[PDB]
Amino acid sequence: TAGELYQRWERYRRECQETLAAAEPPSGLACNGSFDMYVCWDYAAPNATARASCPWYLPWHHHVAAGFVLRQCGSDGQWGLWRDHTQCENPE
Amino acid sequence: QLQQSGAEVKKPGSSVKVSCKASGGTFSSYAISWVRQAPGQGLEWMGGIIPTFGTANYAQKFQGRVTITADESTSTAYMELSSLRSEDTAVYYCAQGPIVGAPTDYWGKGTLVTVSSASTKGPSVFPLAPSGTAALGCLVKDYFPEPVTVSWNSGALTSGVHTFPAVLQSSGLYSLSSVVTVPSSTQTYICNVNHKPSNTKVDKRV
Amino acid sequence: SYVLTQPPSASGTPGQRVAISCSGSNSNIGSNTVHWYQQLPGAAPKLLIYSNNQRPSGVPDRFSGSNSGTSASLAISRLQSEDEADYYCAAWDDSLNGVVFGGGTKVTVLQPKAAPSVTLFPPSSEELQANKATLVCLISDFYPGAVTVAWKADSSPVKAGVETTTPSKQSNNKYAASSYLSLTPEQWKSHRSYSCQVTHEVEKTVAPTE
Repeated sequence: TAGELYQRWERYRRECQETLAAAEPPSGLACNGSFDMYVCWDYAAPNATARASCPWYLPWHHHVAAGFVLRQCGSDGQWGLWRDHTQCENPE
Repeated sequence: QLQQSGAEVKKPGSSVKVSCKASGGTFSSYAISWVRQAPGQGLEWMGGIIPTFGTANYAQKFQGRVTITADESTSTAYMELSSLRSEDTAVYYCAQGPIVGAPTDYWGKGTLVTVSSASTKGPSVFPLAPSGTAALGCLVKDYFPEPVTVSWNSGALTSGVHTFPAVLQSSGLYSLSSVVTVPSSTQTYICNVNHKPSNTKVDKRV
Repeated sequence: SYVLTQPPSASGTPGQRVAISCSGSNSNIGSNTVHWYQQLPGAAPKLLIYSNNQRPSGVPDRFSGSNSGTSASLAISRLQSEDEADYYCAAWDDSLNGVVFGGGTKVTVLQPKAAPSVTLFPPSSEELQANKATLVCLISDFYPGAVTVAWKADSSPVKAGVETTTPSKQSNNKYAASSYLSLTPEQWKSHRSYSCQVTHEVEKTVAPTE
């Protein structure tokens, strides 16, 4: 039921949060470790594609558990505009 | 970030289905929630659905009225409202989000649904200002539905143009008026009014 | 069907803290985290604070969320002009299904008080000719935006049959309202005069004739 899924989302962050709070920023320039509310992201290497685990709060998790959300990091080290959501979602 | 269907006018006891059209890709993954706002009032949650997963979610009190569904291909999620009401006159936004109960950072422009028994009708214009500056203008009377665009002199007259929002007097009919402010000074002034729904345009002098 | 935002409105002065409380029951705020949306005139709602005082991209630390134990609170700790808007708090509800909103709170910032300008027009000749008559009283540039309108048929008697709009904020930093009185060419031609009296914040009256 919706209530349960929602509570689970509420957990997936406040987890991403404390990791991010535990995590100390890289030496060189990198995209901020941050919570976009959908997936949780690592600090990203400069000018690289960041890989994220398929979120667990997401139903149909286990199908996609191994999968990744690919999101590119800027030249600057600014987080890019768009996300690549697949391996994390394919219920069919 | 989602383009909705566009305004709707419907009579009570009827049904309207408005569309929320998402990104060609990146669609099925997130929850789509519908919220409505009656003009001048606060938000009301209706329901939400993860487009490609399970069944839609709803709130109580819409019972057998709102149906939220989604389509695989067109990557659009529509929603339908039956047994329409005046209390249903509002604007309907579709906000994207991670899950159904969760908050939404991505909204749409919203689609306004007006509901009244009033028939489609064009206005009638009357010259104002029998007339220390000068104030003149045109009264646009008894039309429906909104809006009406009011211009001055085939355009190119604005400075001092105030158009007052329409009053709804309860015939079901809307009425407004526009005023140009000016120097008292021989130049002929004519207001060009337009109401598209009834396809009625008028030019009348002063 | 509403977690009550305590406030229909709340005031504030630039550079000071403004707090909007939102009360609830234990199936909603007690049992979950409260969100906060900012809607602007003519605009769609905008996510301000999600999940108990966390924030999304590009939202200054000015805004802050509160406990949720019984009622929550939003705190805008240094005010601005662009901060005047509707603010709707939100939470999921355990007892009865999905999310519920609050009544919202329009927040106010403080500018100079203006004096309403009313122009009053007689029915057009061309309209009278149509056997309809409308007196039209227009009101502009009055802050704050609350005005009341009293119509009078000839000398004193009051008038029931009118229709008045609401004080819309439009154009430049300010509000207007139009008011119509519908009469018949006889009721028109039958009175010594007519008065539109706009009372705001004091009294102004204007009087066409015939």
